Amino acid sequence: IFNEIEYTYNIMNWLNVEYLVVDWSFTIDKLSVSMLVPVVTVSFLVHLY
Amino acid sequence: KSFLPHFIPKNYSYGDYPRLKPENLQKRDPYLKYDDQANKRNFNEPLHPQQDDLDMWAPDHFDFVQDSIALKWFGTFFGVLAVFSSVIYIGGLYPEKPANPRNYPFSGLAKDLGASSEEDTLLYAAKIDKSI
Amino acid sequence: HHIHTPSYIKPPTGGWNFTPANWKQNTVLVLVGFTACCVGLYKLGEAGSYNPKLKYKEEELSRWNQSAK
Amino acid sequence: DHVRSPNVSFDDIDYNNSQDLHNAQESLLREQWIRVSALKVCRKALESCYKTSGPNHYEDCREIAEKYLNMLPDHRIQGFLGYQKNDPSK
Amino acid sequence: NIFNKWNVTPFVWLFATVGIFQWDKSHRESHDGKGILDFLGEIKVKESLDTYFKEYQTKVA
Amino acid sequence: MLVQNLIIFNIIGIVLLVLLNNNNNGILNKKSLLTIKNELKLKQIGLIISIINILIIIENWIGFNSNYYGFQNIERFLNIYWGIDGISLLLVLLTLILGPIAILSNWKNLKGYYTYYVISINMLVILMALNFICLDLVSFYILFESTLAPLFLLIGIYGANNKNKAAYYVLIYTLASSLFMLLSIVIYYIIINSTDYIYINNIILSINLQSLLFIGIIIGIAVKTPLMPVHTWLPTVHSESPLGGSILLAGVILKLAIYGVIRLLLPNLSEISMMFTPIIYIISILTLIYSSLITLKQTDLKVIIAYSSISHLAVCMIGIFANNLIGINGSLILCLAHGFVSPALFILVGGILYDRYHNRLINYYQGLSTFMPIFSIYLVVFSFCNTGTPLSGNFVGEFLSITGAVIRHPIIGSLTAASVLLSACYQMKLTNRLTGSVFSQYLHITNDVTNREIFLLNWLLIPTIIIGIYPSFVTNILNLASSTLIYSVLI
Amino acid sequence: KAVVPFSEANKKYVSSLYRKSLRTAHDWINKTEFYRVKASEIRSRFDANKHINDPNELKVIFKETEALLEDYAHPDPIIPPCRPGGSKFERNIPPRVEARIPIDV
Amino acid sequence: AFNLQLEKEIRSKIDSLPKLNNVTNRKLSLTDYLFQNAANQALYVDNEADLKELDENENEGWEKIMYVGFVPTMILIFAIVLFKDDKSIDEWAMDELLLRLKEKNLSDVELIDELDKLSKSHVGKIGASEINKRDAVIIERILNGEYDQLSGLKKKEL
Ligand SMILES: CCCCCCCCCCCCCCCCCC(=O)OC[C@H](COP(=O)(O)OCCN)OC(=O)CCCCCCCCCCCCCCCCC
Ligand SMILES: CCCCCCCCCCCC(=O)OC[C@H](COP(=O)(O)OCC[N+](C)(C)C)OC(=O)CCCCCCCCCCC
Ligand SMILES: CCCCCCCCCCCC(=O)OC[C@H](COP(=O)(O)OCC[N+](C)(C)C)OC(=O)CCCCCCCCCCC
Ligand SMILES: CCCCCCCCCCCC(=O)OC[C@H](COP(=O)(O)OCC[N+](C)(C)C)OC(=O)CCCCCCCCCCC
Repeated sequence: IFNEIEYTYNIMNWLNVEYLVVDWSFTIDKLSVSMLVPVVTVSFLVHLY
Repeated sequence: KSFLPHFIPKNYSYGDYPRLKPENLQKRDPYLKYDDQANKRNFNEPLHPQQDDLDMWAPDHFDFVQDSIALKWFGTFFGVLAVFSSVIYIGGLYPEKPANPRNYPFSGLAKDLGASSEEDTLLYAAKIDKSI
Repeated sequence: HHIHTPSYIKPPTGGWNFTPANWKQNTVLVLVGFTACCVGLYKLGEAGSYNPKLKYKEEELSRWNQSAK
Repeated sequence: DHVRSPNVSFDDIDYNNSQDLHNAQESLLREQWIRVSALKVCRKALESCYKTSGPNHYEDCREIAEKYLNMLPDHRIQGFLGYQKNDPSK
Repeated sequence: NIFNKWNVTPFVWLFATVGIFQWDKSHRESHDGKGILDFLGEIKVKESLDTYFKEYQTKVA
Repeated sequence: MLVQNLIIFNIIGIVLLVLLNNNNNGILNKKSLLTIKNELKLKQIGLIISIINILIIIENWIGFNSNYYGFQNIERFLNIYWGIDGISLLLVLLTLILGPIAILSNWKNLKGYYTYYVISINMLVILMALNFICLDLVSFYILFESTLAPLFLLIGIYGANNKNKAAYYVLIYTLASSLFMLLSIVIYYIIINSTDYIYINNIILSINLQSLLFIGIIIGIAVKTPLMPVHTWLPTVHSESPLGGSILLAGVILKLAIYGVIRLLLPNLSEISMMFTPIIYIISILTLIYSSLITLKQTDLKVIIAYSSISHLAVCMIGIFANNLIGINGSLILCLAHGFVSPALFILVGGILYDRYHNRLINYYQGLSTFMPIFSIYLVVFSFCNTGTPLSGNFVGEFLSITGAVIRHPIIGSLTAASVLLSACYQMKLTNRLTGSVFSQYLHITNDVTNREIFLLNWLLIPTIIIGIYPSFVTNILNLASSTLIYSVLI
Repeated sequence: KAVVPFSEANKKYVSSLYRKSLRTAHDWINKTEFYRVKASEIRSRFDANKHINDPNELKVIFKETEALLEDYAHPDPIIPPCRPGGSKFERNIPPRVEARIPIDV
Repeated sequence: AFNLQLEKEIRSKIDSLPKLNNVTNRKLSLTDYLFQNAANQALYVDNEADLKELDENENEGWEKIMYVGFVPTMILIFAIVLFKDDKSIDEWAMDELLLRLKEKNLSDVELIDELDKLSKSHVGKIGASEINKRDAVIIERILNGEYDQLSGLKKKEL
């Protein structure tokens, strides 16, 4: 959010049917990390609760 | 009151299979004793031909009001909002804009909205700021 | 109280307040596994990840748009 | 090893020679798989630009986006039965 | 027994598969990119397969 | 090598088993050693042959080249030319793998005559395995119809209460229709003077004569992959056949009809396949929607899985008739994924429950997750795979088949997406009922899944999730083979 | 059927109509002070017609009393959590006690 | 180890207690099923069948086969799909697309510089990936011009 950096781990290929190519790729942009704060934070306290 | 769900037949004759009025097993008294307390059924009780639609596994049946009365209340409630939305639209009671819609420089940012040349422009242009 | 029938019903998640006698020993064997894998997952994450905003400089893109033209 | 495609056309051979006809079908299949490979490369160029440009993605990625949407309908596998069994000239 | 007959078996497959994959990745560097199963045989090439096809089509005709 | 080793060894095995069992018949009563432990030695020799059959094909899988277009491993045996291409290789692999599993499923749940059962199972598997590797319509038909003789006897001898009705159904439904496929095969032999695949792929016929041959062949296919309205044989036969007969009749026999499209309709009748594809979609979409709704009102446990088989096969036919690589690859992966999930359910429904309580009525089973937890984990796990959960191999097959359907026909082909919702209706209702509420008051607590029945489940689930996570194993073989099936001229 | 006043079975019917009446009042009225006031009245309405020696006069009230409850029935009655219909009914039922009969599959 | 008298011990131990419905060192060979004569095989039937008579789904005769014969077959199948040198058609088409760049652009020094320094392992991931490799020239060259002869195979037009 503050340092304008992005992360992308691409495990391997999933579908490779001619032009349709899909990877097991995981990225964390501003929006992906804007949603990982509400999700993981609350869920941790829910498990603690 | 106590009405049975839709599509349950009034009559059936499947040869020698016994005839018996349909009973909505979901509405049996939950306190009475049963051989199968979860299904509220006693052993060796006969089943209706469509008993699969009249037991605890079938979709829940709600009999608080008649299925027609529910439509009237349901449609009326959205019907009430329809007139509230219609009158404003018919009357035009919603307020006018207090300022001109936002304009943009550089030919409405035509190039910056995915345009190549000046012939298309209006295809990709935003609100043009003609008043620089 | 009531009977869990624990002689035979042995699901992977125990069942009805199950706790083995040697639970303290096994947890340290498990707490290692969580630690062994979390450390292992950190290595792969650093080695196999990248920043998708710095792989190609804008000087290289500017040639691509013109070449396709 | 890397086998070379047998560059051969349906318009120069006799289908009675089922050995040559096989190459005309195999040559028309291999060229099409190149176009998809060419297409997947072009799409990769589009993805870098959009990620790198951000707001300017509409400008810095203009002709790539134009070209990709042009090659898409025809850069796909179509088989050889269409062209083997039909005569465009007629 | 945490190390009983059932718990261990996935890890035997899990660790073994990782080892052989790393083994095979190495084996390609020292054997010109050819895989760990190169000993079992060789891929059929077009030149060998085309002779069979031509005799098959000739007899058919 | 292949077919020659595949027939000669199996014939030798069949002769060996017959010699051992029938030696003591004679004039005197016999209490020999081979009868001890329920013919256990003779069942073992039958189980080994199933494993060895897999080793024969792998000897030839190594030589397979994924970058060569055309049939490989071509050989002539019994004046018939055989061979393998990309599509045929994988289906052969599925057929032989279900060999050991079909035999293992019936290890100790037949009243007797295990040697006859073991011989028939290995015989049906070989006949179906050989059906993917012939290279003419006549030899395709010979192997396509020879499986009736053991299957009709097997279902009649070893069947359930209605085995006579089931036997009279598979024999007549699959013969009175496949005889219509014989007529179109004969007409190919009259005008062209040959039924070889390659020779007939290069010929174009008049668009009137294309419509006749297509109607004849698709009649024989619409019964094997049961399309409404001629599906009535499959639910009946499944509910009455032996458990091993259900694994083959669902695992393989249905997929012989999708392979029937690949050889007999798309290459040689390409022009008329385009015309019928709108009609094929109408029949298959109505098969998809009606079969899903009919399943919601069924009571027999083993029938309910039978109709779930029909809904998936309708989707497979939808994809294969899509004229793109996405639909064709998706349809074939779904056939492979359905080839493991479908047999697994019959083991859960007609092989684990039915071997303990001997009743297939749904009303007796509920709350099974209390005293049978290991059963309910697999029933839950296989319920999701059967409904295209994204991590399984069925989702890859269904998503691509739906994607290919929309590509071919955006308007009506979009209705294939109803497969995602409807498959979760009849299936999850069945699972939610079985493993919900209190344990049933009509059943009695017994053993959970035995070690053998776990082995069957684990090795039908393991291939399913590999194809789901990494389907490129199947795709790398299919791509060059499936690209020869597409008919389109773009100018 | 017929209604026989002062018979044991007829009294229990009137007892049942009383639990329907007061619980329904309890369902709508959520303050005790307001509830006792209305609950007192219902008993007075129940005890004013205590003395009846006629069959047919009594059956009309039974017809009327059912109608009074049906129209005034709450659309969300209060239920104890562990009683049937409650929030915790059937939760965590202890498993059945029975011997496992092994089968040689 | 048929051990004919070992049956007679089972015979005598049972005979002493004829009452019915009221051990480990027994293990045959392949010889006893076929070579042995009927009379010695005749007694073995009674001992084995009725030993169970005086009675957990283990040792059913299959685990020795499936775990030794079937499971390694799957590993062999799983191995082949993992470490086989089968080149798929599309993976071939990626190498062929680049091999034409070399043949069609031999005058371009910079382009061949990137192809030369490239390793044969990273051919399948051209573009954005974890590998620290430069391919801007490779991607740029393909964008500017086409390198297929699909029209070259079609000598007939409308
Ligand atoms: C009861 C069920 C029991 C069975 C359950 C099975 C679950 C096991 C999960 C794994 C399933 C099998 C997938 C792994 C085997 C296939 C690996 C593979 O194909 O890697 C290919 C990949 C790219 O191929 P290439 O670069 O050309 O070189 C490879 C040469 N073989 O080469 C690579 O570099 C990839 C290296 C490996 C990367 C990590 C693989 C981890 C796989 C698990 C995570 C899958 C992705 C995450 C999914 C979780 C949900 C998001
Ligand atoms: C992304 C993929 C994630 C996969 C990770 C799996 C973790 C969950 C494992 C649960 C095992 C277990 O224990 O389930 C079994 C539990 C155990 O009950 P218990 O609480 O031990 O009590 C034991 C006493 N009972 C059983 C009387 C309560 O009972 C059941 O039969 C519940 C019904 C089946 C549950 C199926 C869940 C499967 C997970 C979903 C697979 C896609
Ligand atoms: C440390 C971090 C990683 C931990 C991962 C777990 C490793 C241990 C696994 C072995 C446990 C085991 O096999 O048991 C787990 C269970 C029980 O079966 P069982 O053990 O035979 O039951 C004993 C039976 N008796 C009494 C006869 C001996 O298996 C299963 O039914 C697995 C069902 C599938 C689970 C969900 C798979 C869905 C795939 C989703 C992801 C791809
Ligand atoms: C790959 C193709 C090869 C060709 C095979 C031809 C079959 C002839 C076998 C005769 C052996 C025999 O009569 O033996 C009988 C054997 C085994 O009987 P059992 O249980 O041991 O004895 C039982 C009596 N007891 C236990 C008291 C001793 O059962 C079989 O016949 C099974 C296979 C044939 C069934 C279907 C025949 C259909 C033929 C048409 C197919 C298109």
